[PDB]
Amino acid sequence: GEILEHICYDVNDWQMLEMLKPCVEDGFVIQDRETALDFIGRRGTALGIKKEKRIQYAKDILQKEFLPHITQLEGFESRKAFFLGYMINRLLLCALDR
Amino acid sequence: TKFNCLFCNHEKSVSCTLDKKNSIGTLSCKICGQSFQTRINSLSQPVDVYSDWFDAVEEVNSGRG
Amino acid sequence: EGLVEYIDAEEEESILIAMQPEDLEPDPAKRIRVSHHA
Amino acid sequence: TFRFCRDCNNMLYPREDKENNRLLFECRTCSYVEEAGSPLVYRHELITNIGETAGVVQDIGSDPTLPRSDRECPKCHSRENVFFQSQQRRKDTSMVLFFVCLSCSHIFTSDQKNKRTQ
Amino acid sequence: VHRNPARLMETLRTLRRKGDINPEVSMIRDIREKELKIFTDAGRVYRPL
Ligand SMILES: [Zn+2]
Ligand SMILES: [Zn+2]
Ligand SMILES: [Zn+2]
Repeated sequence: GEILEHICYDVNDWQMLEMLKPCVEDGFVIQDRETALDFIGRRGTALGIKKEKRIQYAKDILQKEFLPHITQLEGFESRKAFFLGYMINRLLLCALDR
Repeated sequence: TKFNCLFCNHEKSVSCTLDKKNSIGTLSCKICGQSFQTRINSLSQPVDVYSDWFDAVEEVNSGRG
Repeated sequence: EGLVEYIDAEEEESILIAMQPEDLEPDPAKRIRVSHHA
Repeated sequence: TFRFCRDCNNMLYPREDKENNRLLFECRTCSYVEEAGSPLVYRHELITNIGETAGVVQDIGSDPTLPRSDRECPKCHSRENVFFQSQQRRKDTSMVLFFVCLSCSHIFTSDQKNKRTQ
Repeated sequence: VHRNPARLMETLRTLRRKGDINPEVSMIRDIREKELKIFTDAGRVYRPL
């Protein structure tokens, strides 16, 4: 629900929720932060251990590589989530032709 | 279906088979004969099975099962 | 004093600009001028 | 209309109860279940009449960009109005314009055959 | 986010006109999208009016 709220601001517009339903359906498999970080780190393996000094590497990549301009600190990582939600909202609006 | 192995330390000796109908990932090496089985999802990939096998091996070695 | 302001490309989308200082505010030789509908 | 669990803040999958012969919303994560208020499950709206009038705010009429008009408002008979087109952009959308009155902030369609509240 | 976009935009415009803020900054308010954008990066083309 928090992800949907971040993606879609006005709950009245049900079209966005209908279009995003497959997204949440496929993402329902993941429910833990550690699992998400491990899955992100699965690709681009460089002879490393996902559970050993790779979760921190993925976290650092997310802190820096993902939206570096908005911030470069781990104190407040919610800004990246809000920016991603805004980006997805714009993409959905463009797709809907509005 | 080519990945490294830990027991025999041989590169590209590992093959992973993903049965999505049964949702089972089986990893087998063609040299040392080691076989491992795990639960997988529709979005699973052979890298996921390899990571699960490595984690299981680490847990067994540590003896913290 | 704020008499003149700098406007970029993006801001022009949210402002209305008059052609001449006193034409849009208030012998068929002169060129036809667009009526001040705004 | 789509709602959430209201307890875990999560989506609810639809299911059919043949014993009760009813459509029920429940999430497999928890045991929470609810009865659908209305029989709405899926909708695509290939052609949609909503979303053309979006972004309206209290100070909408104060925007210089919006073009003015002197049409008499149906209710308060206020000539001053701001007129715009459909917000949605499409190659088949109609050219019907919408007029907003500063005095009452009421949106009415330019069409005369049919009167639209919004 | 801000709840009174009109007042904030008016204050920013007044400050920029007075000279407190560098005029090169560009402020754009879109009522339709209800979005306020402020640009200060170099390489932006602007003209006086
Ligand atoms: Zn082997
Ligand atoms: Zn629930
Ligand atoms: Zn009116």
